[PDB]
Order: sequence, then structure tokens, then C-alpha cells
Amino acid sequence: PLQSYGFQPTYGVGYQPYRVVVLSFELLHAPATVCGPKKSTNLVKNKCV
Amino acid sequence: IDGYFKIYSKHTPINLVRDLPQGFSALEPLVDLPIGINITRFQTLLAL
Ligand SMILES: *[C@@H]1O[C@H](CO)[C@@H](O)[C@H](O)[C@H]1NC(C)=O
Repeated sequence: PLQSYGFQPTYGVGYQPYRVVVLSFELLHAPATVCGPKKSTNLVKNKCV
Repeated sequence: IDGYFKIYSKHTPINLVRDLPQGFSALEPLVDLPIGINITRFQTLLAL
């Protein structure tokens, strides 16, 4: 049922080994736990902002 | 609360034999847990 990949540097585009990573995620069955960075800026004082 | 699990803790000394003492104290929050699973009952754990 299994055949072995054989990769050599002589291979052209498409025949080369292409490492693939997929980031599958689950939607809102719980409080949010994983996400991106919320950017923060410098602090200011003595002026309404 | 809506999947969020909240535990409030308070450390305090006491000198009494068996029952709950009389007095006033408040429990500050310790940590909130974003678990998101349902609970129907609970059970305590001991040291053998
Ligand atoms: C826990 O069980 C209740 C019972 O109906 C269900 O409504 C609820 O969605 C369950 N919690 C989760 C996170 O699936």
C-alpha cells in the first residue's frame, strides 16, 4: 500500500520534495485561545486622546 | 461562565477546632481558565 518517495537534486520543478504545512483550525466551540498579536503603541499623558 | 472557568482563592490563618469561624473576609480572584467544556458534577482528590 505504500511507495517510497525518491528525491535527488537532479529533479526539476514539481519532482522536487515540497514540504507542506497546513494550519487547520476550529470555529468558536469555546473561548478563543489562539490568535495573532494585538499591536501596542507608546504611552502619552496630559492630553485627551 | 460561558466556557470560562474562574477560581477565587483566599489564604488566611485560623485557630478553631472543627467548624467555620465567624468573621468577614473576601476572596480575591486567582486565575481564569478558558476551558470551554460542560460540567455536570465534580469530585475531590486527596493525598494517600
Ligand atoms: C455540554 O452538554 C450540554 C447538554 O445539552 C450541551 O448543550 C453543551 O453544548 C455541551 N457543551 C459543549 C462544550 O459541547
